[PDB]
Amino acid sequence: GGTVPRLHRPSLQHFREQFLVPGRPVILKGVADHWPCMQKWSLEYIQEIAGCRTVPVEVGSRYTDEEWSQTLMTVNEFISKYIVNEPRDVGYLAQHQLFDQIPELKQDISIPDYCSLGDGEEEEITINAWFGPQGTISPLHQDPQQNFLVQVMGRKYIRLYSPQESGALYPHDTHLLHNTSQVDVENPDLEKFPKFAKAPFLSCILSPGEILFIPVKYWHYVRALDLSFSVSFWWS
Ligand SMILES: CNC(=N)NCCC[C@H](N)C(=O)O
Ligand SMILES: [Zn+2]
Repeated sequence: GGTVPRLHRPSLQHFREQFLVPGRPVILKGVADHWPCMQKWSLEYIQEIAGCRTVPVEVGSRYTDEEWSQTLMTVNEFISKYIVNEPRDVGYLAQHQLFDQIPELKQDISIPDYCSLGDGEEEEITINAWFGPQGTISPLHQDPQQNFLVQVMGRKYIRLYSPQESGALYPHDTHLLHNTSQVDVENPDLEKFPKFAKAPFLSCILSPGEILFIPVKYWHYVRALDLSFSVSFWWS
């Protein structure tokens, strides 16, 4: 398919009518460009301010893997073990409300103005950290709210598939995993998942300073291309 459209600081109104109401993904430029975190977040800064804090870490290349597990460690431990010193295994600090834990970090980001278009309240917006090495994969899944994914460090390759295309995504039947596809997007078993081939999609390479809008229930897959650090805002 095609690329996600990029737009330089679209107005509330036009963001609302063109993307939010109809549920169309878009990359917003010029918005997160000047937030303090783009200039200062780096390994040394992360260690200095968060080094000693305990954090959940996912070990294993993909969360749908049989051998995937979850563990806890300090930030310094995570960086030395899964990022810096030739990691034996894949470690991802994922989906963690790090700003709740380290409130000094929260001044480096801002809640995007477009969040105010939803009929929910500011403080109920969930802000998650996503930090890991090159090569981390988040398998094809859907979320229950709107999402603003801001890229601070590195790049990410992302594939988006519409919620209307769900039939072709072969979601798990378990209930726990109903929001996760059974397909490995980048090397799909087309003998087992033949409908996946036809399903149209959008893709992009999200880069630092860019905000991707992922509409509620829109399926998304993410693979970090470099040492990456993203911030997601879930809102309604
Ligand atoms: C949480 N595991 C993560 N590495 N995969 C990407 C995110 C999937 C998560 N289930 C979500 O709601 O976005
Ligand atoms: Zn997600």
